[PDB]
Amino acid sequence: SLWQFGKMINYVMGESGVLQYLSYGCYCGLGGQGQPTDATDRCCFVHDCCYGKVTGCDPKIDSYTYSKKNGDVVCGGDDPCKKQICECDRVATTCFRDNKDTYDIKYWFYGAKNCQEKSEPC
Amino acid sequence: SLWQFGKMINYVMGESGVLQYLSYGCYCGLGGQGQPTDATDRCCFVHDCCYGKVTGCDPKIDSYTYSKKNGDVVCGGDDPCKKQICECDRVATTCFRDNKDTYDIKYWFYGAKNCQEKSEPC
Ligand SMILES: *CC(=O)c1ccc(Br)cc1
Ligand SMILES: *CC(=O)c1ccc(Br)cc1
Repeated sequence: SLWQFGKMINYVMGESGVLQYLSYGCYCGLGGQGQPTDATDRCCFVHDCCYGKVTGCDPKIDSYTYSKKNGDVVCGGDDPCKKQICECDRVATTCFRDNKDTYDIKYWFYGAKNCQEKSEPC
Repeated sequence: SLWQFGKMINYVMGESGVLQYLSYGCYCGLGGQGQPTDATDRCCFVHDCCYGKVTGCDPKIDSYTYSKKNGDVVCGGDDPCKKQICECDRVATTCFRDNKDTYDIKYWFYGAKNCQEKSEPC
């Protein structure tokens, strides 16, 4: 669920994590349109394409199973649909950490009026 | 500034405050249009009309002065324009706490395609 994705972002990125990633560029948030702005916005484009392959369960409200091992997050459980949602969430938090050196404040709370070009294929 | 409105919401409502209130209904977010959905969404409509009466400084990017006394938020400083922006943010925080009994998960991360009716005037 989105409550679990928020707890995962603060463990990997620090105390101000959720406020820094809730709205950035043309793709960071639920849904999106147009073309990506930089490397950080591209991590969120891949996350939307991953949620689109899920059939039978809901990514906003359904709960999955996970554990923490000395800094490393690992997915578990026995339902195939719920485990698929946990893997989409784990891969995006590692992409945010690898690209921290190019994050730019001119793109935080950007707007939809600047995302009006022909949309990029998955 | 918008960074200050987020930190004030986490002090009054608790740890999961920013994830619950910065994306909800037709007006809690950037670029509002249409008709308010419920009581919590109407607290955000009144806050948008309050910002429109400020004529010599910018609500999105300019920083103000504030502190705490007996558990309540208090606004300060030596510039009248900046103090007016602080007062709009404090009143909205009290409206969220007074209406908590009626919050609904159906309106959390609501899509923009559901808000295309004519807009209610201030
Ligand atoms: C899918 C994605 O990138 C994303 C980013 C932030 C939040 Br909150 C929800 C989803
Ligand atoms: C004025 C108001 O309620 C509001 C809420 C969210 C965001 Br982002 C901006 C403004």
